Amino acid sequence: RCLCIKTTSGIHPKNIQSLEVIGKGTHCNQVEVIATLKDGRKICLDPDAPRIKKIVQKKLAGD
Amino acid sequence: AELRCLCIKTTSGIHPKNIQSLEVIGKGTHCNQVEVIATLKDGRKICLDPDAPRIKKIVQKKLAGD
Amino acid sequence: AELRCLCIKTTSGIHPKNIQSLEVIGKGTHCNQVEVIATLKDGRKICLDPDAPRIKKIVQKKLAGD
Amino acid sequence: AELRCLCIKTTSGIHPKNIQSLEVIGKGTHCNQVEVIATLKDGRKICLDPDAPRIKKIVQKKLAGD
Repeated sequence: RCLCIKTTSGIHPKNIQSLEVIGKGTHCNQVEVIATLKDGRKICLDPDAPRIKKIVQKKLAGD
Repeated sequence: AELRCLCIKTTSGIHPKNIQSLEVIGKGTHCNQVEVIATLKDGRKICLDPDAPRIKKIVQKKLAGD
Repeated sequence: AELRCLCIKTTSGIHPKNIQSLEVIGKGTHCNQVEVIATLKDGRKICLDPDAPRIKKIVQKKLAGD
Repeated sequence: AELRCLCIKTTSGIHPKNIQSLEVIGKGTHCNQVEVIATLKDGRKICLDPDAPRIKKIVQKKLAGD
């Protein structure tokens, strides 16, 4: 079932090395967004937060 | 840095329904470009063009579970 | 927070066949424990117990391509 | 463009203290070999040799978090 127990939306570009977007499925009704930080740690981001939607579009532009 | 950039060749032609997960690697020092790797339903992995409008579209839709 | 592990809950029972890849993240300033995140063939992710002999044996069989 | 095996080249010599994480990718659709990628504390990625005893050993110590 869902990996992501808690989801943050208060983070800025810089610490994020990569992001992984997992689509909803029979074992999780929510989309999961896992960010890999420069330090190797992982955090779950809220996929609906407009802030987080912005962060993705930027990483995607190389900005 | 033995493993550098994974996607020198990309694609814009992917059917969103074949996509299971997406990984967006940001510009790093080791790979000075953004790489986007889609894992397909059958396990295959393909490099996507981060700049193609369509790909930007598909990412935003996946994110919204649209 | 200071302690921000991702793996709150851990399992020891998964059958090797369902595992695609595994990531082992060492102890850090922000996480007092070793985290093992398994990526299943369906794209689902689950935290494994690094201390469980069942788990150590799975890692070894994966490595051996066994 | 399709992504198969990431590791053209491998090494059996890394010092454990430079390793921040390890990813073990089992044999799959598009890569009929096991691949081990270490992410160093400086973010570089190195392909490790999964058959080399020294590597098999590093993985188990990283698991035990020793």
